[PDB]
Amino acid sequence: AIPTNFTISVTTEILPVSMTKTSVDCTMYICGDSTECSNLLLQYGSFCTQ
Amino acid sequence: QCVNLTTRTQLPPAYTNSFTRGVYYPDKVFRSSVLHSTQDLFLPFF
Ligand SMILES: *[C@@H]1O[C@H](CO)[C@@H](O)[C@H](O)[C@H]1NC(C)=O
Repeated sequence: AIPTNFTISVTTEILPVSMTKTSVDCTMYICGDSTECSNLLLQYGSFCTQ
Repeated sequence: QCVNLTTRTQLPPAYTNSFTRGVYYPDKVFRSSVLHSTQDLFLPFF
């Protein structure tokens, strides 16, 4: 079976390229605005540096 | 027994800048080759 005609088909495909960049502040997330809590968070500072 | 001082020539209080002065060892533990973070009563820089 040999074709005797043709069609020019345009297909659309979508690909995600990136996602929303995000940043997090340990101090104001965990220890919202209290100094007493933020002092206790210093010993865990390494974790946030991760 | 005390006596006041009378020959006084006073001016307003002069101010100067603390160039990263006033730091003290926060504890009596030997630490070497390390970056240590501490929160305490410190003289703020400048
Ligand atoms: C001068 O000395 C007396 C006591 O020695 C004291 O009572 C007085 O307050 C002094 N003068 C001033 C202005 O303080």
